[PDB]
Amino acid sequence: VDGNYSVASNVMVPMRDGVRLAVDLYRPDADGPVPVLLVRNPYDKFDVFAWSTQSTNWLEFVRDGYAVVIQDTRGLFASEGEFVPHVDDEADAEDTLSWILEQAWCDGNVGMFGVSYLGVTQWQAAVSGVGGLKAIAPSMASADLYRAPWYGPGGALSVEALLGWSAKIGTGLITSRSDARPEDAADFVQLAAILNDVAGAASVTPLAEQPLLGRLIPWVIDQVVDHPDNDESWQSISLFERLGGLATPALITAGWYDGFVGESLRTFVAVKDNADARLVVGPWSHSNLTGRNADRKFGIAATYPIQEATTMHKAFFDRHLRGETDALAGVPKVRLFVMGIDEWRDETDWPLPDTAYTPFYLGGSGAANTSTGGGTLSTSISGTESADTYLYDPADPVPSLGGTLLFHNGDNGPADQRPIHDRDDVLCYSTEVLTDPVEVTGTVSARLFVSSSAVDTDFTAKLVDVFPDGRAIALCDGIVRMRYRETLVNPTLIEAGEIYEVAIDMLATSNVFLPGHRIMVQVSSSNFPKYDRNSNTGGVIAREQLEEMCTAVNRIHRGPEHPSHIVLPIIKRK
Amino acid sequence: VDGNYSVASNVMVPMRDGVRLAVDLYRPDADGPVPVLLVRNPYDKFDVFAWSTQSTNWLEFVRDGYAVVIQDTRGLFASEGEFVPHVDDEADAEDTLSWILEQAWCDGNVGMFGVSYLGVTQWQAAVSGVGGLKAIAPSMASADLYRAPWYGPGGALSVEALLGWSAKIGTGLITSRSDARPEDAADFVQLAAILNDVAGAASVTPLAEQPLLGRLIPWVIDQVVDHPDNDESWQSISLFERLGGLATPALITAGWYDGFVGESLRTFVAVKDNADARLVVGPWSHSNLTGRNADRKFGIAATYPIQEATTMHKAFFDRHLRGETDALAGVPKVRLFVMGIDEWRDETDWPLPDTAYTPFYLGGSGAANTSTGGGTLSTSISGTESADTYLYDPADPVPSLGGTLLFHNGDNGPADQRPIHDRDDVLCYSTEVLTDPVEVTGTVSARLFVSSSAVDTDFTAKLVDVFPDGRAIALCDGIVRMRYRETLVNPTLIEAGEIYEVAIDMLATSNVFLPGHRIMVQVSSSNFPKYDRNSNTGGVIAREQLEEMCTAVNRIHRGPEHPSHIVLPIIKRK
Ligand SMILES: *C1(O)O[C@H](CS)[C@@H](CS)O1
Ligand SMILES: *C1(O)O[C@H](CS)[C@@H](CS)O1
Ligand SMILES: [Cl-]
Ligand SMILES: [Cl-]
Ligand SMILES: [Cl-]
Ligand SMILES: [Cl-]
Ligand SMILES: [Cl-]
Ligand SMILES: [Cl-]
Ligand SMILES: [Cl-]
Ligand SMILES: [Cl-]
Ligand SMILES: [Cl-]
Ligand SMILES: [Cl-]
Ligand SMILES: [Cl-]
Ligand SMILES: [Cl-]
Ligand SMILES: [Cl-]
Ligand SMILES: [Cl-]
Ligand SMILES: [Cl-]
Ligand SMILES: [Cl-]
Repeated sequence: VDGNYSVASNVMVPMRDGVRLAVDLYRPDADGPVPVLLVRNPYDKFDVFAWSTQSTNWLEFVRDGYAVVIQDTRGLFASEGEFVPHVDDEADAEDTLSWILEQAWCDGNVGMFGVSYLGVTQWQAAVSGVGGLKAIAPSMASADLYRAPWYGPGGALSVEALLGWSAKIGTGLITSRSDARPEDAADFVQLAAILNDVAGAASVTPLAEQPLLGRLIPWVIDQVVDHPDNDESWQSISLFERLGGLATPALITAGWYDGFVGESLRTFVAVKDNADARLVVGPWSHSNLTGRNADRKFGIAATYPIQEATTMHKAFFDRHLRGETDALAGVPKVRLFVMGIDEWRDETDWPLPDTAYTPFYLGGSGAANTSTGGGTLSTSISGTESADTYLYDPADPVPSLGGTLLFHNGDNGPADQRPIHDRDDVLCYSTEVLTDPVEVTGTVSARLFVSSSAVDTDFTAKLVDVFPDGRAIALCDGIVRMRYRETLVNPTLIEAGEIYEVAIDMLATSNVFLPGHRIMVQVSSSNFPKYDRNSNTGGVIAREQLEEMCTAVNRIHRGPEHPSHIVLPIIKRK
Repeated sequence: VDGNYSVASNVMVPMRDGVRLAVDLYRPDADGPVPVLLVRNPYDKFDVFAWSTQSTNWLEFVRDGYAVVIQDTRGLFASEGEFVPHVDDEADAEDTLSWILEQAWCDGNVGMFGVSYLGVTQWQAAVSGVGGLKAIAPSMASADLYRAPWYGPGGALSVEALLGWSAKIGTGLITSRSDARPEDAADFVQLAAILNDVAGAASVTPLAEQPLLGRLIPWVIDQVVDHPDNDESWQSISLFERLGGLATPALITAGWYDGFVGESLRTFVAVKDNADARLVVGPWSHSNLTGRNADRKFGIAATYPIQEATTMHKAFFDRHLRGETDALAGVPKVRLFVMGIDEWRDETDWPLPDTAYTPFYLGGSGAANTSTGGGTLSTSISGTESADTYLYDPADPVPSLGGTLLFHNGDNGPADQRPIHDRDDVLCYSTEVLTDPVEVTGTVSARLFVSSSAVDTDFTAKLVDVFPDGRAIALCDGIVRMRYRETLVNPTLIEAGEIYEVAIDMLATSNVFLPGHRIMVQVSSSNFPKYDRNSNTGGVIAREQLEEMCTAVNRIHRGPEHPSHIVLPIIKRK
């Protein structure tokens, strides 16, 4: 019967090592084999409502004749084995895909879909070389776990993401263990305390001493905290360099305020030349898909469009798993939610063709410290040789407000920055009030000429849309940890007092700065707990006590010989 | 096979009039008949992810051997007939329950669960007299549609709820019609415009002229706007007076910032003496179950506890549908999220036994206008005979901020009231800063001595928790429309200048006002668009042009002969 299906729970699938993973099979009433979609989930395959609202109304797929397999990853819930993030997912996906392809009900065409960890696992599956995998659809995901979500392109630890997620999984690890333990109740209370106060959890020094999380999930220290360089342990689990050799269609979703945004977009660029890639980017953060934030509303159109997403996924799978050549007729290659105008818009590529990468130079009379300073932005090089100076004290870092926060207040991406504008270590540079709109859509970066009293420190840059009423709304930001200025792999310290030209990767955005607005840039040396705080010592940061850390006198140089600037991806549409 | 199930889509169930309703059947792999749960849904039975996250992980029920039936209500999606809210749901539920009980796979025990409209329909089912219905679980619902969500106990129209919901259904009505229409695209745009700007939509005068909504859903005017009195049209669809004669177990869920809170709680009180009633109340609004708000966070424990809810529902249904006498061992009768302390707490009853209904009298030297006025609250009667006076202008009503908003900014219940504190028509009365905690848990009301220059007007009262940092956080509020001061059914006008003692029903709350806080009350004559604005004419409000309306000079009298006060449900726990 068309539209009818059955569900078989806890079908045990043997991996190459004999460890069995549990899957649930959603199989249509059909007369022969069918195309199959696989989802790999560390958050209980039974708990479909937890993630599905951030994805697709995928029961539509089943009603339309696809089978769907949802799997508990190794060591969690109904699966056997031991759980360690990332390290088993390439092999376990390969073995699972192989098992699916062998089944009576599989017609030889398999795809995947899902969000976050259910997205990362799709890249890990895609590098398997399993020919039967015809398409993937990774949403809010990464193919390089160092670059997102654990560290970043600037070489700072994404500490709130790490501690929040580890506490989240810690709840899952206890819930899914064999027998209940006397310490479980107290552990459950302590994990809740972390999730209620992620900045507090991240504030403990040495950062690497995590009695609870290190016990429940040793990986938090053994892999993440202990490996600050993008070293061999990270390279092992990275998929990114293998993406170029694939020819697997990928339907990629991202969010402008999502922790994974930079890495999600990079995956699109990596696969677009060799297969049918599609891109959808909305104004969402990882846990807020509503389009509504405390000081910024994007409109109901911005709410994660789950039925349109479902329709697009089905068309995509119809094309690539069912060989329906015209299934994607009228579907755009790229669909972006352009903020400011607050409208969806179709594009032919990402980056946009006809992106003008335009320097906006830091300038101004007098100090740029605070929002009431004299800092300017201009497409013209600054005429006078100046410098702005501030003290960065690790005991008092600049608090994270919006941006791509994941677990610490991660539901307010476009956050008003005014609460930090009176700080002396927040340097502000803005354009005059705009008389005509300026669209900035693409990857964003800064090139700063900097010096420090320290042998290591951080520099941050944050793009901001200043509204007529004074709201200073965050758009996108990045960090550079100075030891990693030239490489994430082989860091070196800097010489105190020497001027360096450094790049800050500020991920990406799409925003029209409307008439009456200003373009604003904030520069500092911290953004905590989005990123951990530099100790300004050159030491092993995560092993240092707060008292061991040093203050740094940091300086931004600006003028004709040191033309510090932000590079804006300008789009002009007449 | 235990834990396995099948799904049959679009099974057509004939009603008494021959009109067939579409249902989906989720039926366990079992050897005989099973207990059955029914959900009646106007938002597409296929779209389970849309509502389920506000309810239960109900696939657990199916894995555990319950069948679940989800039905499209009459005239929507796959169902035949014509849709009109409420009017067909008693009969259609009776006929559906009867059909279920006749099926080979039903063991004679049926229950229901679900939220909002999926909750209201359970009360409509419960009055059917169908013996096979053994238990219901209505969440965020009402048994009196006048009192919630369309009007209220004060006799003002809940205009934002009406217009927002009508636009929401209007999307559904177009989506589920026979053939696509040329006007659909433009209609879809206009509906989005309403949902993006509900206060704007509610601001049009006459309010009753609704070209779009009146065309798509004539009921919006024909029933709701046209019937401001709690008349026979409303009585017809009310279930409340029939609740006392039932003996049906009900698991009732409510939220402190939910539009239905007053009516949800009243249903518990109505059924508790005759059957096993249970109550769960969290700090949620209708569309925000997260525990997180712009200026108030309740902690992760406050996040809608969906797996605990699932466990409780299963225990409840095990007791009442499966006759498992000990299934509810250790389950509390009442479980409340007590704000301030921000903790869940078990109780034996609602209202709490040992509630001290305590008057807090309005007082103070000089005018109470604005937060910087002299208004006080005290358990002692005020010594001097005073009055506070203000102009209420319908062209400039007090904006709604938080509270029990549904569609207009309905995601910020505990909203900071400071943005309206400089208004001359907002009278503020507060206690001194508290040195010891004061718990207020229960139903809340005000008794005010009032006068007006007009023959009709409104008075509002809003309970507020003032935090050390100045945040003035809304707790619960109500309104009285003066023509309905003595009855919602047979209104009469007032005499200009005469003093009336009126009651304002302020719904309910649970809050510990902690040391360093103040208890605050705001009094005014508007709260728009939570409630429509009184025209101050005595006329048919929804038919008046703004220009036809009048300003009113309104007065609150306070002192020994006019002891205006709020009645707080004080709980003392030592
Ligand atoms: C997704 O499920 O949420 C996490 C946010 S850090 C991420 C871990 S790879 O996956
Ligand atoms: C629920 O589904 O949302 C509506 C809010 S007004 C309500 C109508 S009875 O049901
Ligand atoms: Cl089988
Ligand atoms: Cl293992
Ligand atoms: Cl262990
Ligand atoms: Cl806005
Ligand atoms: Cl749009
Ligand atoms: Cl372009
Ligand atoms: Cl100097
Ligand atoms: Cl130089
Ligand atoms: Cl059958
Ligand atoms: Cl009909
Ligand atoms: Cl029609
Ligand atoms: Cl708070
Ligand atoms: Cl609690
Ligand atoms: Cl009590
Ligand atoms: Cl007078
Ligand atoms: Cl009198």
